[PDB]
Amino acid sequence: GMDTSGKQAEAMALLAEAERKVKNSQSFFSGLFGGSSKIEEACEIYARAANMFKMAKNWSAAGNAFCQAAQLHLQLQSKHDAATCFVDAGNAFKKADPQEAINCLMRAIEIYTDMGRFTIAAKHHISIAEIYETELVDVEKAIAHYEQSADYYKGEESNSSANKCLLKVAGYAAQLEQYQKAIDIYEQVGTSAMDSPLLKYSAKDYFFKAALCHFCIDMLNAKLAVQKYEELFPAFSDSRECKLMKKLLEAHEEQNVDSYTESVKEYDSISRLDQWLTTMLLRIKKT
Amino acid sequence: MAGRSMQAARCPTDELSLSNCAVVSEKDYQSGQHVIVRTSPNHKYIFTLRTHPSVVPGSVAFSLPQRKWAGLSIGQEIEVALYSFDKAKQCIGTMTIEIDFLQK
Repeated sequence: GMDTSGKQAEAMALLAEAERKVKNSQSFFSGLFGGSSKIEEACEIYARAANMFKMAKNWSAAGNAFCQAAQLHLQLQSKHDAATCFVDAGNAFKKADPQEAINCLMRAIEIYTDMGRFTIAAKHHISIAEIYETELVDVEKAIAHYEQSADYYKGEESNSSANKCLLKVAGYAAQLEQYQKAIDIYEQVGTSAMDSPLLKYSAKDYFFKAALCHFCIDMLNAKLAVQKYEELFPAFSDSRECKLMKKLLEAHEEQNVDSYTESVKEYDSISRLDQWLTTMLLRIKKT
Repeated sequence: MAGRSMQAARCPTDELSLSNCAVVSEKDYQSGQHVIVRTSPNHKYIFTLRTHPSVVPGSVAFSLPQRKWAGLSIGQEIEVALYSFDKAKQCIGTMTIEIDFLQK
C-alpha cells in the first residue's frame, strides 16, 4: 500500500537531513563551540528515523539507525543511553539479522556488568542463549550462556530461576551422551524441591528423569538407585513412574523386548510421551 | 596384611566366571590365594584370587553371581585383605549346596 513507499521516502529524506546535520556539526563546533546541542538533536533524528523504519516493517534500516545513534551517543560519554540504543539495535537485528544482534547484546552486557547490574546481564545472556538455540544447533554455546546466567542468578540470591536454567542445562547435556552432569543436576533439583510446599508435587517427576538417565550406564546401578529414592521419599512409590520402571526392569532382565515394548505402548496410550522420553527409551531399548 | 583399597570390575572372560574366583591382576596378587572383601563395617565376604594379564592393577574383577551375592557395583571402592585359611578347623569334609539352573 501507500505505507511502504511513503514511509520509505520520508524516512530516507529525514535520515539524509540528519546526515547533513551531523556533517555540519563539526563545522559548527569548530567555528563557535556550540557544544553538544547539535549532536543530541542529530541523535534525536536518528532515533525517530529508526522508530519510523520499525513501523515501516524495514527492520534493517531501523537497526542501522539505532546503531548509528548508539555509537554517536557513546562518543558523548553516555554509556547508559548507548547501551539502551544498542539493545534496541540488537532486537532489530534479532528481528532483521541475528549475527549482528549477538555482538550488540554482548556489548550491552559488558556495559551493564561494568556497573555491577547482574540481573540485566543474566537476562541478556538468556536471550543470547535462546537466539543460539532457535536457529543454530550449536548446543555448547547455549550451555555456556545458560551456565553463566545461572551463576549470576545464584549470585543474586534469586532462587527458583537458576533452577530452571540448570534444568535446561541438564536436559541438553543428557542429549550429548554425557549422563553424569544430568544425574547430578536432576537429583540436586529434586532434593531441593522436595521440601518446598508448592513445588513438592512436582519433585517426583525429576527423580524419574534421573533414573532414566541412570539406566544407560548399567542396569545394576539403576535398580539400586530406585531404592535410594524410595526410602527417602516413600510417596514416590505411589506414582506411575515407579511401576513403569519396575516393569521395564523385569522385562529387560530376561531379554523380553516384547514385554518392554508393550508396556511402553500402554503407558504412551494412557498419556502421550515426550520426544526426549521417546528418544531415551529408544536408546535404552537398543541393549 | 592390614588390607588395601581396590576397585571392583567385571570379569574379562567367561570361563573365569565359572570358577567362583575373584579375577585379579598378576601385578598385585597370585593365583591360589584367598582374600576377604570388606564394604561395610558388618559385611565380610571371602573370594578366591585368580590372576589374569588382562586385569588392570588396582582393581578386582567379579562375576555376575558374585556381584549379585555381594551387592557390589562396578566402580565402588572396597577393602581387600589377604586371608589364608588355616587347615585345622575349616577343611571341608561334607558340604551341601542348593543347585538350580542359572539362566531362565
